Amino acid sequence: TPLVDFLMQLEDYTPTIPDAVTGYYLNRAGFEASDPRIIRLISLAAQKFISDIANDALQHCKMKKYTLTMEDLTPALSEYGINVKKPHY
Amino acid sequence: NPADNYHLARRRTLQVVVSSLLTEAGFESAEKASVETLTEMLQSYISEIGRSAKSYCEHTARTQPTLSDIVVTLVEMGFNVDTLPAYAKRSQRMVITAPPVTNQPVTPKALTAGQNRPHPPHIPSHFPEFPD
Amino acid sequence: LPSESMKVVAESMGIAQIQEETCQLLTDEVSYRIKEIAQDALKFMHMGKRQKLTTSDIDYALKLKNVEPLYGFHAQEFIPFRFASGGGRELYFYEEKEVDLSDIINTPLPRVPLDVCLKAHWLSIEGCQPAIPENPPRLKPRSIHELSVEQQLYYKEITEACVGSCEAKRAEALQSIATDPGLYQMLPRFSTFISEGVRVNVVQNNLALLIYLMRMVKALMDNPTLYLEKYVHELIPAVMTCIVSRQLCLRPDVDNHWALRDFAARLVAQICKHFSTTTNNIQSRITKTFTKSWVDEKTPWTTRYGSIAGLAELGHDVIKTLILPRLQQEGERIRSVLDGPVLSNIDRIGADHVQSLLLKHCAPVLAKLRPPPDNQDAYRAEFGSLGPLLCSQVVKARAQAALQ
Amino acid sequence: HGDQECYYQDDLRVLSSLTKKEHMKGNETMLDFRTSKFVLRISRDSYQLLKRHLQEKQNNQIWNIVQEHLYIDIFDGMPRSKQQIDAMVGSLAGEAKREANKSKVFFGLLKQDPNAPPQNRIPLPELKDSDKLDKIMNMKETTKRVRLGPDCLPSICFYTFLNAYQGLTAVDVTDDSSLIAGGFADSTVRVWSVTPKKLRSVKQASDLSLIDKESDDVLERIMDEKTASELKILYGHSGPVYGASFSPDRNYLLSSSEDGTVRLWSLQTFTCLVGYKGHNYPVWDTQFSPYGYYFVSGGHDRVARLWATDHYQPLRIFAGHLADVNCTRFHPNSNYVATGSADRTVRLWDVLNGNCVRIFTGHKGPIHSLTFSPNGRFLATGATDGRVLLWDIGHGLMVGELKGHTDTVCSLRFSRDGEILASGSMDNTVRLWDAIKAFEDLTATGHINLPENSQELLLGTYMTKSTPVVHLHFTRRNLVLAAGAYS
Amino acid sequence: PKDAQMMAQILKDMGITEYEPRVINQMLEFAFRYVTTILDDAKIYSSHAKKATVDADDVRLAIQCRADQSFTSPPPRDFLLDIARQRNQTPLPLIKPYSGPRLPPDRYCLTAPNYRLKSL
Repeated sequence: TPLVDFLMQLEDYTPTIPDAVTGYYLNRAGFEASDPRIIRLISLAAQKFISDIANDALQHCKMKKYTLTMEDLTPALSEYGINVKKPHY
Repeated sequence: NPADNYHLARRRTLQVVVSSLLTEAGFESAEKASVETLTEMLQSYISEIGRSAKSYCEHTARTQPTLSDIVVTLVEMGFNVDTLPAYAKRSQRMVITAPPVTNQPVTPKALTAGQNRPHPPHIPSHFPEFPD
Repeated sequence: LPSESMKVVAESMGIAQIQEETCQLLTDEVSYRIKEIAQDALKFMHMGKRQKLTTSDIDYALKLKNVEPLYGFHAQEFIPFRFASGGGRELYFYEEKEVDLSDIINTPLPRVPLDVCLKAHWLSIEGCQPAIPENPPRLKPRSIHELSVEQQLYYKEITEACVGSCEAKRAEALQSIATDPGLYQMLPRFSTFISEGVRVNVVQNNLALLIYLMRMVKALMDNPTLYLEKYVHELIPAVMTCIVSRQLCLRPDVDNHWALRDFAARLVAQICKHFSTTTNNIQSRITKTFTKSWVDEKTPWTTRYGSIAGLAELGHDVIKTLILPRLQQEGERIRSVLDGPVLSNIDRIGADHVQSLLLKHCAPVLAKLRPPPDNQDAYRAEFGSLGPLLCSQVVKARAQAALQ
Repeated sequence: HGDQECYYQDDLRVLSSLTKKEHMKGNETMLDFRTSKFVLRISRDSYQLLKRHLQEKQNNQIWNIVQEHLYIDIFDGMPRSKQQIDAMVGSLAGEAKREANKSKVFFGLLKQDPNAPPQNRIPLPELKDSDKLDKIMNMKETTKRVRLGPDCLPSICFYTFLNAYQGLTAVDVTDDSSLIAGGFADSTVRVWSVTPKKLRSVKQASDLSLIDKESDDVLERIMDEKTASELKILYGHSGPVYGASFSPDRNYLLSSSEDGTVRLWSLQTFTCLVGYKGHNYPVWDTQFSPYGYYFVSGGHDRVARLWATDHYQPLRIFAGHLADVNCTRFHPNSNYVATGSADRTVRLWDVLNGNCVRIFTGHKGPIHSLTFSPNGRFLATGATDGRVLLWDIGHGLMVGELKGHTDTVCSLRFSRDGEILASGSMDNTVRLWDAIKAFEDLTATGHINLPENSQELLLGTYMTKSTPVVHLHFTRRNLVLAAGAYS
Repeated sequence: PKDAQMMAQILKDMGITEYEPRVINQMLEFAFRYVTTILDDAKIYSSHAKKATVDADDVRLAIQCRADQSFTSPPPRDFLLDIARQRNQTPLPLIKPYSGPRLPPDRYCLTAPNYRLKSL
């Protein structure tokens, strides 16, 4: 079981999102901070989701780098099935 | 104003997190509407594992969620959980600091000590004392 | 909503050549859904007892109508973002629409406020509302004083504590003056006690009696409840009863403590100029006194010092205009004290204090309007008073600015 | 729409939006208004002039709309004045029939009382020795209880929530002033101890298994001192907690929220026990029975359910309102449930048979507070029009009207003796009303010609510093408690 | 703005005097989201009928097929009164009454041993 062996190595490894901020949005939904390593996995799973979108919007910016735009987020989230909206206001 | 600082201490911490995640193998100087977009998807993502892993544990008659309730919550959001031990061990991994506390002094009041009057018998002793 | 905004949205999407009846059909459908939600978001506002209609009310009003409070992005598969909201988008009309990605990281995060606590107080004591800070606030008959006997006892205890026999007693009495809400309707007797005290307390220059009264004035001023500018007329002379004024006591030593008292008096005077201000009555009147105190031949040296301090603490522009054409006179006075012939009066001490204060003000003014070039001998065009030491003070100010 | 009464202004703006058919086919309040009959209580002296203008064939179509969509309930008496008709109208399906308000209601207290179940007198389901120990120390508080009246005005102790940046939506106090609950918009319930006695949880099951037989070991040896705070936060609602209700044995906190569940929190373990999912919609209120077994919860789905803390499903569904059941209050004998609502009606419901036995109309806004008299003979209701209407229960005529408040009256309570009704509103005022001079006088006509006694019945107003009075409580020594969340 | 000043009049016609400034911004965000999913479905229905111009019957179809799924309502009065009289006349059988902490069956409560992982 790799994912049990992974979570047992998270007493160290402060992630990119703090646990005072990841734990705030978990307490907002009823998830209470029993284990602080449990928060760091949810903070890692939410990093990897945002990082996978910013890494795929970079491929849609190299064909047309150095600036992330809404016309790069639009085809990047379209394979995810997410139609992003331009503010237009 | 400490009223909107209840929300803006944690949403402007998520703005530093997205600004630290868009710099790791990536951008500098992003568009402003693209940062408040991505930190709105970040707050909505933490709030969705909050509501759904609480729902999966309480369906199984429990009150606090284990690991087996989140690895079914992240599956129902399409996450591919196995790639997460490799993401946690980056060399580009960064830590964003938590927000500051409004009550830095904690106990800065000398106070005003005035006692006069007692209590009538329909007021117990644990209610506050009658003023001067 | 206007139809000429709906055609802009349609032609910016790929749907060109839309009729007016087609376009009017869009703006009565969406204007109903805004009216349907704002009437439904007012239910959460009335059940919140906040009469505010916060940004989260529309997030629950949308979720109630089975529409995702998803803003700015819509997921057709619905699974990563269900009816949980993301708190909207912090966007403005007057925004920049482009930021640097390290500007958002380097700014300090706002302070998380205090958690919710439960404090109890009293709205009514057997029918009467108390004046605590948690609450909004033929022979003619023998008359009664307008104070109660608690109020005269209180007044007597506060005044006998404010003459500073014990320091903890003073400090509480000063905090009691600083935050008693019912200290109005006793304020004539406090103002009269201050004013009368300084005038019979400068007959013999009793420094503590004066330092305690000035602290009482400062404690009277920062109280937010009481109305002070009915009593400021009597107070201005009483607080300033010994600023420039000489000392009938040992002037040379405690000249440190009385100078500190003068600094406190300057600060209260600056607070008074900031407030109680109407056209050409208070600030200009004390400015005119201070200037004719300065432009006086054979000036009292304990006074060449109090008036100098008073003029100095008046703000940014006042020393920028009033402390410019007078450096030569200050230097000549210093030279005379230095010549001697004998130390008949504490003239030398007064001169040293005046020169140090004037030199610090001149540095800060110079640092403020000009670059720090030629800080070695250009100040010799201004009689060479502070020179390189003034330049070092300017450099320390620049270092403080860099730290900021 | 311009020649309508001024108290119908919030009713017409819902109709100005309704212009299509499919807009009205999903409203479900105007859908039930179109199928019901307006009751329209009129006198026989005025009905003769109406029927002499409608039975003729010159009009012949407005008479067809009247006899299709309107009931007419005729009473033999004087035609009412305009300021008396204004006092008892304002509800859709308004001014209900007198045949609804003629059922026999057992409005008396349990243990003679002829208008109350003579011998059953359920003294709390299985009244225990610990519950009998509570009433022993309750009558020690009654010894120090002051007679309030119009002379000895009570002292009000406001328990303000200072920071409260999550919006406080629900307060409850126990019957002895020992706990204060707070329902908040951040989906939390927070219990505060107000006596100098910290909130303790009971020990874990390993620590209770070693506890030896006898040697006392009953109600103090089980309380854990490792867990002892002045504040316990309860998590588990996924939405703002709108109802809060203590049980009379000081266990069993109840809370209802936007997510459609009613939750039963223990106060011995400080965890959640049950989640009662019967509504799919925001449950706006809940309350335990005064004997502590049943509880009623009213929600957005226009019903009020009766639960029993033993079944996952309700026992009685009170389903006659046409809008949201805002309030749900039990009678002091717990045989009757009063449910105020957003269609400007208050309805009493018998717990047997689930039948509506009284319909109280005359409010102009949604009812946001109900309370019962300690006699059980009267009922005070408050709504957004700032009116406190005092209703009889054996008669059903709302004898009094208190019109001092300006904004929504969100909290009412009578005294422990019944001497004073306390009213708290969004005007940041706690008004005290003489609840003895209001009922001093107390049919064949359905009204009593109530006077303008509001000025005489006022004893005090007590403006609060920017703080809406969410709860009002009376200590057993007749001391007013109030809780507000300072804004 | 143009469309944001009409949004402050839809709220004022509904009597909403006090509202947050972010309330107008996200009702416009919902109104934009609603019209770009009617018109997106309208040209899908136009391509089904094979016409190059999206006319008014396409928007009549796309409104009533989006309002059949999105905007639901509470159950109706003839449905609530039928399940009431089926429940208020049903004798709700029986369970286990006296049980100290009186409660539903244990598969309907939230009282389980409630495990957690061993820290190692």
